[PDB]
Parts: sequence; structure tokens; C-alpha cells
Amino acid sequence: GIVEQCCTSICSLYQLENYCN
Amino acid sequence: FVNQHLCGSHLVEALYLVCGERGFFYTPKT
Repeated sequence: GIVEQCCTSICSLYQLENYCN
Repeated sequence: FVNQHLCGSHLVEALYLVCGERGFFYTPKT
């Protein structure tokens, strides 16, 4: 899931945008 | 923006900034 990407590596602001609309 | 691994509360506080006034949600897992 997207949470893993941000926990184990570095979510850029572009990846972070997915958590909202 | 500053690079950091983002988990737990760090992820939540980062999302406030990126999503701004739109708000956001999180998917916890008990």
C-alpha cells in the first residue's frame, strides 16, 4: 500500500497528493 | 520540501501541508 512507500522510502509531495483529492 | 522517510505522525503532519485546505485521510490497520 501507499503507506509502505512513505514509511520505508521517501514519498515526494507528488506521491503524497494521492492521500487526498 | 525536506526529504524524510514519513511514517506515523510524521506522515500525517506532512499531508496537512501537501493537501492544504482540501484535507486528507489516512488508512490505519489495527
